[PDB]
Amino acid sequence: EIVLTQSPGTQSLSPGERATLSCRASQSVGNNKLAWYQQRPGQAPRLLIYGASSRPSGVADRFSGSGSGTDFTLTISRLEPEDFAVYYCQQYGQSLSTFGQGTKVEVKRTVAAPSVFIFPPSDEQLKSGTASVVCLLNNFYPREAKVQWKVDNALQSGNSQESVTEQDSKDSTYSLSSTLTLSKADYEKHKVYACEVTHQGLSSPVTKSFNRGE
Amino acid sequence: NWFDITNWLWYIKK
Amino acid sequence: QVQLVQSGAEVKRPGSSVTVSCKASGGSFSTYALSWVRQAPGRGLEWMGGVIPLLTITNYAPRFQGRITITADRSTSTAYLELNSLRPEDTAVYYCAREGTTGWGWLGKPIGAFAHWGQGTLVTVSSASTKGPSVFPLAPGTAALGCLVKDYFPEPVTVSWNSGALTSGVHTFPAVLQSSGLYSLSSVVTVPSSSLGTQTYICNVNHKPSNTKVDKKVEP
Ligand SMILES: O=P(O)(O)OC[C@@H](O)CO
Repeated sequence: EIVLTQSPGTQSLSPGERATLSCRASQSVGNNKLAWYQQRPGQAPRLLIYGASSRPSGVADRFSGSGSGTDFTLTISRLEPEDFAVYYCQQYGQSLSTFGQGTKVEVKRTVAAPSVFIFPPSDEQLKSGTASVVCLLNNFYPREAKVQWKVDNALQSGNSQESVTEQDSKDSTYSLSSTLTLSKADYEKHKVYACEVTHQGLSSPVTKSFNRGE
Repeated sequence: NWFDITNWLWYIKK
Repeated sequence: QVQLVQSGAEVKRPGSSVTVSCKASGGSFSTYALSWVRQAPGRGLEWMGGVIPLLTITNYAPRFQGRITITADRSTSTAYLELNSLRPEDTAVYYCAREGTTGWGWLGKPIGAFAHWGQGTLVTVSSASTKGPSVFPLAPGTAALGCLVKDYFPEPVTVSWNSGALTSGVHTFPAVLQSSGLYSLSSVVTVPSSSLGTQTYICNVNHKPSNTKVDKKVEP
């Protein structure tokens, strides 16, 4: 099986900058049967390059493929706004076709610390016997961020879930939401609910908290 | 290479 | 122009078998290679296998050999993917893809690489039953407010604010799959603090499978 390595898995680049994406094969790819695809969230993949360097009609000529053997490169001469997306290489030089794990090309912008908000459970939800506590980390860059829940200063584990938006098309930031879930009965055993946030843009962690009932 | 089969078909049909 | 149209999303029980269909129009169906590629949520593309309809010759990735069947029906220009013994890790968007051609129309020399893609079919492997969400407020310089759309199945839900009049500063997060097997989704928006007394914020939530259509006013 030919393993295709796309490293790095993410590139942060400025609008208008040149991009070069590497795809290395664990063994020679027969007849240069190497393709590149673009994929945007919620869309099917789109063929950009086939046979290492051939470009289908309709594909912008700012995309070019090069390389042979084990060493392949996708070059984007100048990043347009729509070029920030995920790129996959694929080899089809053996009956077993394989894909690289993809490289996300995302927009580099200035560092932005998260703006943090915490939300107690609603009265409506509490009536139903469950408590969801929500923490919002809004409009931060770069994407790496961490949230920790503390309940009466006890570090929580296993009772939260989080998810992250796609990079904002307008200001190139990310947001993250984390939800802590307890039964109403367990929620009512504790006073202080806190979420603690770390990020490159913060010199020290930010904690937002509330006291249950107040 | 399974991937080559349709090229061969195309050729021999031409 | 070649068009590939797939069958609709389907929820499947663990251990069951799923059949996904892909109906082609334009170009030649019988003499071009049709493949299936899947994408698990938040993960990469994986080639599963393919068929060349004229010759009834299949080609499966070793990882799926013994668990999949790909067939082609020339009378309807439809290709089929069978995937058996389903497990949660088979939850994915399944794509059919046809190789491109050079030229110069859609009947030229084949290129092997996948130029033509179906719209995808979401197969969700789950024991859960259809359930409508509850919609709870996230009550509010800059203030944040939002709605928590909790405990629904299957995907998707959609959320707008003020019937679509409010989009600036709105962030609607990807759903999370809870231990219960039900999804939860949060949508938030930031607004000026001064606007809280005077402007109304309503999250419009739509979950079509349960016919849950809720407009929740979020207030301090
Ligand atoms: O400052 P660095 O080393 O990038 O750390 C970022 C990390 O703290 C985000 O959670």
